[PDB]
Amino acid sequence: TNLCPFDEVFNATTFASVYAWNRKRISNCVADYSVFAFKCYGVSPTKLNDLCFTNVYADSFVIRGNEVSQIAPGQTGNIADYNYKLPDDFTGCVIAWNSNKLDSTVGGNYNYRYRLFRKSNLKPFERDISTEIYQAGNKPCNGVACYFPLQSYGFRPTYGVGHQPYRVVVLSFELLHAPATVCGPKKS
Amino acid sequence: QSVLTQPPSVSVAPGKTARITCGGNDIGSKSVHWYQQKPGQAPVLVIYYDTDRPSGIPDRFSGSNSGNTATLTISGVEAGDEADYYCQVWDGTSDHHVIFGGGTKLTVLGQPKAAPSVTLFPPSSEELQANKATLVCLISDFYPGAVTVAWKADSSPVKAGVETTTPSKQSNNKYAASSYLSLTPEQWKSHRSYSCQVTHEGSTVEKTVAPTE
Amino acid sequence: DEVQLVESGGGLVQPRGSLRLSCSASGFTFSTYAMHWVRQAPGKGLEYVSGISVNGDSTNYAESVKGRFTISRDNSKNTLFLEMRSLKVEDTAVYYCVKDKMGYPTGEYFPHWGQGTLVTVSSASTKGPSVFPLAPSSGTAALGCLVKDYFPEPVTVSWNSGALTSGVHTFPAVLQSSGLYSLSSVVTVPSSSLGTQTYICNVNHKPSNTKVDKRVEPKS
Repeated sequence: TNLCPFDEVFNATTFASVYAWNRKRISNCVADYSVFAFKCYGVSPTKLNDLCFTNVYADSFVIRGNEVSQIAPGQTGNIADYNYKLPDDFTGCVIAWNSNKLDSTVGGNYNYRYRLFRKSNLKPFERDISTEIYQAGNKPCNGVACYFPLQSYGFRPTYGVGHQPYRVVVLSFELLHAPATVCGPKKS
Repeated sequence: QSVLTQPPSVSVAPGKTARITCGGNDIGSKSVHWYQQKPGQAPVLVIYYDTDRPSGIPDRFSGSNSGNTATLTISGVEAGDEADYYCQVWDGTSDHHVIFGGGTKLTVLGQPKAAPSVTLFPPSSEELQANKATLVCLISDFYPGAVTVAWKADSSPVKAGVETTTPSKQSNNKYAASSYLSLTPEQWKSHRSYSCQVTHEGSTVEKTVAPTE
Repeated sequence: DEVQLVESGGGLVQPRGSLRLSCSASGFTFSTYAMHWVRQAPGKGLEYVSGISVNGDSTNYAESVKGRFTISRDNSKNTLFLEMRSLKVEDTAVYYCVKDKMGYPTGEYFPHWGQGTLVTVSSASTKGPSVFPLAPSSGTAALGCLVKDYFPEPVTVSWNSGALTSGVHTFPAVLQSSGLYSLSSVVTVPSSSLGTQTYICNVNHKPSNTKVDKRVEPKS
């Protein structure tokens, strides 16, 4: 009978940076998916009120408009390889929308960052918030910058649509040999 | 920084239910995990993902999350539930991503209230000849282990030079504490008297010593 | 089996010193789980310290310990390490090695914790205690001893070489702002025994090899 707290995730006032995405577990609630890119994989969204899952994971972050296509199975790029990677067998939906009004200040919102450098690609659903200085040459950096692995987006309202901030919520639908706790209102 | 606000302490009767809250900005947007640390023990996870108990944790422990407050509910409280309880979240906008709350000391009232016994000792002559003065206030035989100690020079409060312990269980299952006031012999003699004020459950016991020695 | 974390390597070290903590893990595949350290200052809450990836390719640190602590693991020997450098007096805490869940992301919650090792950073050196008699004043009378300004713990207090035990209450010590310890022990005795009974408290401070036998007499 409990409603799933979708608005608590979507309508969160502050979203995390893509390198520090926030994951929340949704369980033991009825999932009304009726409380911009809306891509679903391995599932029909016209049957989302028509399905049951053991758990639903809700990840949230912020990227540019041009990086939204990278949030998908099998993608490649600085966001997909180094900041947020989906599994090739991902089951769930990816939702993004324009956020220039909320996350772009006139001088620039430098609180949002993305990972540019890493020594290995991100394994599915991995997260990395380290500040270790990336060594690009043959000489060890000894902890002194040798590039900082993070770069600020600098969101201003004057940027183009391909550089404006977008708020992304990645719903992951998961099944295991366990009772289903998240169901649409039509199978409550 | 994301700050998790927990009530400092909560007292509950055996068999009743205790509620420990955890507050934060849009705390419903984050998953809250609860840890139990019994005295002298390591933290133990009791609730994860705001509702689920790990294997071995009794059904009496329950979690909840709504809006800006997340609560941990323990029903049928037992003596072994007396512990420090911490709520934990993760934040990506904070630069400190692992966030632990202030913590809540859950006190179970399994033994009846006992008023403290206070003994105040003036500085010894031996110490005073060594250009030092120490006021010793000994508090014993009080339940619960929570006391407020205030030091008064004549009738004015003193805050500098005070060093107070934390309550500790004695052999007789009650609690004890000691407070020390540091002064030079000059301040000790210049005042008519010094008082040790011990407050416990709304009741105050005060002992006074004078430099007439 | 079942999960088991056994920390070691704690102790007392002066400020700006160095220390290395080791955590021996058993009961799980050590090569697959992310490892972390969480510390707790005495009488304070829990503070996250650092973490490491299943391979050691990724290490995260708290802002306070950045650039001073370095975490490493040896999956061959199933051991976690925390090398501490330029230690501050704020680093004093009990350090637990903790085990993450299986999978990603790492850092959500910590279901398994170690027993805990204590690291104490203090500028104080070894100092013997100063013992002062707490004379009784005017059916029972209270007298005792003040054991002041000693470092480090412990000090053992007995009365009349152990012949007097009933009514003896030795209190836990204080850690003053100076970093030195002080405690008092009080024994309640019959009022009539004053003047005709001699009470001597016996203070032993093994770290400084100092034994003090202070005699307590009524103040005239």
